[PDB]
Amino acid sequence: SLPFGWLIVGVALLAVFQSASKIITLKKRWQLALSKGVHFVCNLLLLFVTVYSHLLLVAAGLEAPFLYLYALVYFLQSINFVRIIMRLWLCWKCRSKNPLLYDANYFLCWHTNCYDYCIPYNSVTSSIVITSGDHDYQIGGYTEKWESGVKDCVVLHSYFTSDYYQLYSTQLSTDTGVEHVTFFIYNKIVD
Amino acid sequence: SLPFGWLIVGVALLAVFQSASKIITLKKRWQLALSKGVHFVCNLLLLFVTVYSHLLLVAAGLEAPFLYLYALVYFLQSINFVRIIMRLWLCWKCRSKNPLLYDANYFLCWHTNCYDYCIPYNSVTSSIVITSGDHDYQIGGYTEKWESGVKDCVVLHSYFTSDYYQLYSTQLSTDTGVEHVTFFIYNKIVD
Repeated sequence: SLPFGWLIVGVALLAVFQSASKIITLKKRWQLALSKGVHFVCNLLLLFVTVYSHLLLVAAGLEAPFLYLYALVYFLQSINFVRIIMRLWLCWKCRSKNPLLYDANYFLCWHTNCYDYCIPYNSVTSSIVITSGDHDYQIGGYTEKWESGVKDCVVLHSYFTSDYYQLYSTQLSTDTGVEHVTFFIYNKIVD
Repeated sequence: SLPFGWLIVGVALLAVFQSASKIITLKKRWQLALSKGVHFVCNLLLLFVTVYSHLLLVAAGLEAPFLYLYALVYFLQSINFVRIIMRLWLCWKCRSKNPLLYDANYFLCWHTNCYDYCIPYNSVTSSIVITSGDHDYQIGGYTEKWESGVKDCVVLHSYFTSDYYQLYSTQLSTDTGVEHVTFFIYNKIVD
């Protein structure tokens, strides 16, 4: 027999973790990971509060009005698992742990001798602007620590599509008037 | 008496909505709102699957090992409600519905005669680059439809802090080599 109290404690823990995750500021990197991890744990609890509940109906024998609902839940959870697998594949592609932490649709990526820069980015654009110097590379507020120079070619990675951007112009302090800040402009390649 | 089946159906609905929300692409505006709305509904269900469960313990009389946990849940939910109120206050401040849709920490905002542009932004930076022309204004991949010119002063809004950025240089196609694309550079004001 399956006691009902396990379902109650599981849903209580799920509520705790969901509420904790919903109020975490996503500003520093360690904040990004921890919150993400919490979601992962919460996801597991969700499975619990689903699967155990389903087992309860197995004890009840009233699965007829809920078999379709539980099948839909499992299908959506499988889709989420496939999404996580795609995220890991993207991480392997760009060789960085940033795509796990951020939820951006696209990632501007480029590899160097010592480091591989990965930066979140929302949507594909004709031009991309990279800002260097406060030194660090910032795009749309997302920041990566400076370790080397930038290559002439950068790649926008997604789940399925990849785009190439080539450096066209570089703006210095004198041409812009902003001290200790340099701008790099990349344009998409059509071929 | 409170039947247990309501808790089961509530947790099933909560699982359905959580799983549906976790697999929605955040690319188009209507996708952003709907997903957000789903979360809202899911949040309500969470309260249900908490509050009803608490009431069950009221029938049980075993609130002693869970009163602190439920108090923590309610405290976190109150914090989330205050966060939603702050989001609405930010919406009223910038006069746009974008901050409801996006989860960005900061928002670049500026008002015109006919429209008030609001664009998500991750963190405060010394310089901000605005890209115009494919016409639209894009920052970090986030896009707003063109309706008028840009003002010399823009404001980065947050929950509590506001920053000012002034236009310093404007880069045209000739100076950059990128056709039909214009760049605007804004620098922070210290005073």
